[PDB]
Amino acid sequence: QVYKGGYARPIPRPPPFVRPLPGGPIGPYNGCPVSCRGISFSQARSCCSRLGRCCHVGKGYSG
Repeated sequence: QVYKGGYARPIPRPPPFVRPLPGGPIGPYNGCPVSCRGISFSQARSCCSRLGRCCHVGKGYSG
């Protein structure tokens, strides 16, 4: 059929892009205690960049 750029509304100009709203999973603080205890070295490193938690894990000589 022919192209109709005005169904009912004359010159129906569409709106521009709009800022969406991400929800995310519920209960994000369920695997990263502030004490940084009970987690692997790589696990603690991951939470530091994920929520700024456990960023100074490990200090001084060990073993």
